[PDB]
Amino acid sequence: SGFTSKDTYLSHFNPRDYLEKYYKFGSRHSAESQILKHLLKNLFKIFCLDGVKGDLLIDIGSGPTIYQLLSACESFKEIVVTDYSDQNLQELEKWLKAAPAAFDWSPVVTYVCDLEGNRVKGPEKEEKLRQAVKQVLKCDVTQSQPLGAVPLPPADCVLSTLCLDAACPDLPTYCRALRNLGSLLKPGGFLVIMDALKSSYYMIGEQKFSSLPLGREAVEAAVKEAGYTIEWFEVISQSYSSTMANNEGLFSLVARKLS
Ligand SMILES: Nc1ncnc2c1ncn2[C@@H]1O[C@H](CSCC[C@H](N)C(=O)O)[C@@H](O)[C@H]1O
Ligand SMILES: NC(=O)c1cccnc1
Repeated sequence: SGFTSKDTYLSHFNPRDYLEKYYKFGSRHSAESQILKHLLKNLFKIFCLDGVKGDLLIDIGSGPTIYQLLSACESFKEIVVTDYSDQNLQELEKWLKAAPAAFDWSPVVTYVCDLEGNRVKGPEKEEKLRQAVKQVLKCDVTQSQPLGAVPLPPADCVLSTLCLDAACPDLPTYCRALRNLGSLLKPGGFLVIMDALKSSYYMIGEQKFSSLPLGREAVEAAVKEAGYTIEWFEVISQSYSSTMANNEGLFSLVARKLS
């Protein structure tokens, strides 16, 4: 081991656990909820207020979540979700069929439906997404071909939340990650990434997963220095509960692939 290996994810990552610990979106102002609320506002600002639209968006390291895709789905016609953990894909798929024993995302869904103008209702927001999500593929950011042999058109947007820091055991592995992800996008295409800053781990209940503790300095470096212009970059100091993670806040950026 050392830094959580690929198949520690295959074997110890519990989708349902994860969701409960991070995504229950309680009415009590928990660190996990403050952070979630912010990822939300940002994703709204990016996909509904800015000029981030397109035909195709690949969401990388989706894991078992969809919150990151509630706004994007008012901007893209085709949404391909991906993850390295087959059992996370299984949990997402549960939600896409809208099965009764799927995690309940409506507090979240609700939160978004306001941000956006309360124009549409939960039910209609959820349907809209289900129809966007066209495929659910296996992926690996540490491979020059993250979706393997699967044929997809050059994407307009690659997006990733709380993934690259987790999958990348070191800096070089990260920058290659970024480069490999760049191979899925057309030039002038958008890279949206949201991760934790200076995070060395995070806990899913009892089990602990590694994490490359990156500064804003190094992240910006490895992105410019990996083929992208940065449209904006935001840092929030707000962290996860100490029991949860050792992060120092979280960044999010929007980057353009050089032509
Ligand atoms: N090499 C790799 N390639 C792709 N995904 C990986 C990976 N290593 C770990 N992962 C995925 O990293 C994710 C980190 S948790 C984040 C899940 C989701 N993107 C969210 O915003 O909450 C998990 O889904 C795990 O399956
Ligand atoms: N960046 C991380 O270490 C992280 C935090 C929360 C969930 N998943 C990954």
